[PDB]
Amino acid sequence: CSLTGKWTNNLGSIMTIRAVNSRGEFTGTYLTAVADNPGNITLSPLLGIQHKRASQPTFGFTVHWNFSESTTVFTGQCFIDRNGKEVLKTMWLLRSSVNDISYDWIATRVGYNNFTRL
Amino acid sequence: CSLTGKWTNNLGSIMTIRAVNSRGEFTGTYLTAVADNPGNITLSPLLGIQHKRASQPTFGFTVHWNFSESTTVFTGQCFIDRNGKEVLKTMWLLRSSVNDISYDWIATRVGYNNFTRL
Amino acid sequence: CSLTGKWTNNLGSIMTIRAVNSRGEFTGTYLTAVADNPGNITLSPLLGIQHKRASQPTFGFTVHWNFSESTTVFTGQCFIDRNGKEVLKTMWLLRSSVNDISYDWIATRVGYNNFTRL
Amino acid sequence: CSLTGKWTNNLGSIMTIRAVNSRGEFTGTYLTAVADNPGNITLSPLLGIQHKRASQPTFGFTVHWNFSESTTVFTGQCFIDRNGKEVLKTMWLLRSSVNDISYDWIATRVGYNNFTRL
Ligand SMILES: O=C(CCCC[C@@H]1SC[C@@H]2NC(=O)N[C@@H]21)Nc1ccc([N+](=O)[O-])cc1
Ligand SMILES: O=C(CCCC[C@@H]1SC[C@@H]2NC(=O)N[C@@H]21)Nc1ccc([N+](=O)[O-])cc1
Ligand SMILES: O=C(CCCC[C@@H]1SC[C@@H]2NC(=O)N[C@@H]21)Nc1ccc([N+](=O)[O-])cc1
Ligand SMILES: O=C(CCCC[C@@H]1SC[C@@H]2NC(=O)N[C@@H]21)Nc1ccc([N+](=O)[O-])cc1
Repeated sequence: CSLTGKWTNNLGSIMTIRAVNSRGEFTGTYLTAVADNPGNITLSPLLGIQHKRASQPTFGFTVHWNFSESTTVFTGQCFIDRNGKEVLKTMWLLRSSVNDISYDWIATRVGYNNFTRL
Repeated sequence: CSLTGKWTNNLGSIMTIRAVNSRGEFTGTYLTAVADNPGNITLSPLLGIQHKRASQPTFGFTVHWNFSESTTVFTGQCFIDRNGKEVLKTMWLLRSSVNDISYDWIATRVGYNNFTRL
Repeated sequence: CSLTGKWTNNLGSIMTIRAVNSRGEFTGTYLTAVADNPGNITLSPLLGIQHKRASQPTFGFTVHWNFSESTTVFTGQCFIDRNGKEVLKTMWLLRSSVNDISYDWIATRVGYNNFTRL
Repeated sequence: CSLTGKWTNNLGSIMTIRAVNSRGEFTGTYLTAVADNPGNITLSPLLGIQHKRASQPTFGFTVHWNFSESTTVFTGQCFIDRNGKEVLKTMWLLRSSVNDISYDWIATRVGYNNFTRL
């Protein structure tokens, strides 16, 4: 349950995460399989923090989409089953860019993602 | 709309964001006014990314609570009003640590926060 | 804290709730101040249930928009302050209609609303 | 994609929904497989509205838990695949009862559920 490594989710997206430092911080790269405009998809950086001591840590990360003005955050927990298989159970918020504060109500989508190791 | 500086929210929490780098990455600290167990609250680190080009950027950040096994992620947009006042409109997910995957359904809280500058 | 009566929220929307029955069921109407296409807004029906015994009951309701294929659900709690003023604190999910299951990930928005009496 | 009938979800919960009327309104009964205190689980009524014309309608419903002061709302869309199999793709908010308005921030959980016909 070090987030380091390569993962895929139920939508077919993949992400790679680099070494987790002593503070639990990590960087990585996210390839979404889906977007509002999938023709525009490019690789997008992520940055987050996990807990370090827990065997099944909670964590969060931000994805700065490099092809959109939007941002997504993911949070979840890494679980290990009887056979040692890891799953990241996550929920996310996807924030759209709107023109002014009077449109704020329409700007936040929610969903889930389950990730397993590639 | 650089997130650098000190901010307070509607619950009375305060966060301090350091320099935003050329990628839009930032670190800082978060002092929550509230918690499951407020007697345990300690200053906690945050790490996130904002968009750089946009005058009213979207952003995300993760708070690793230093007194809990939980994690929060925030995402939102920084708006500049006609008088130049900045407001962060955010939504958040708070992930609790549970014992095993059968409890995953109970583990994610959602809410909002509006921040203005200190 | 009977939801019967007229209420307004922070976005300026108004809803009117009819008699709450002995099960806590209620119907009413909802006039949203905002929409994807505000030129199309029409008064829309709502249907929900509140708890009956509690002085500060939790509740939920569904709004079937009469001008959209979307649906919103609201859930929250009615609080009575020390002066007897009632506030509904709510969160909502707004479900859009998409063409097929491959688009399901894009279809759910989240937000808040605070209501007070008219 | 009439919600009428018997359904189960990914957590093992079941629900039965009665006839949907001409306004799209329906009642039913929900048996959750999980709860904060599963020893207390009893059958709980639901009340909601679906859209009528759409082949793959959106909908919402409220579950008034009969063993808790909490309430859940579900919203989603009913999809039909090439072989005629129905799936309800839903997101939910679970509202807890808290003592006063200053605890409101902790009171709303979010998640998903996928339902198929029994
Ligand atoms: O499309 C985008 C950017 C890419 C988002 C991919 C999401 S992240 C949650 C989910 N999990 C995945 O692995 N991938 C999806 N942004 C966007 C979408 C819609 C709108 N809009 O205005 O409707 C604006 C920006
Ligand atoms: O209490 C905690 C850790 C601190 C969370 C503070 C939240 S972050 C969203 C909101 N905005 C703020 O400025 N402050 C609040 N975690 C926690 C809470 C509940 C449970 N639980 O099991 O119920 C477990 C851990
Ligand atoms: O616009 C709509 C229908 C009206 C929704 C009003 C929302 S209910 C939550 C909030 N509280 C209020 O009082 N009013 C707002 N639906 C819609 C919106 C966006 C999209 N979309 O595709 O982006 C599709 C349908
Ligand atoms: O436990 C409860 C009542 C039952 C909730 C069942 C949920 S509905 C979303 C999900 N889908 C299912 O089919 N079943 C689950 N309420 C509750 C839970 C936690 C707390 N709390 O304070 O932590 C208070 C009330």
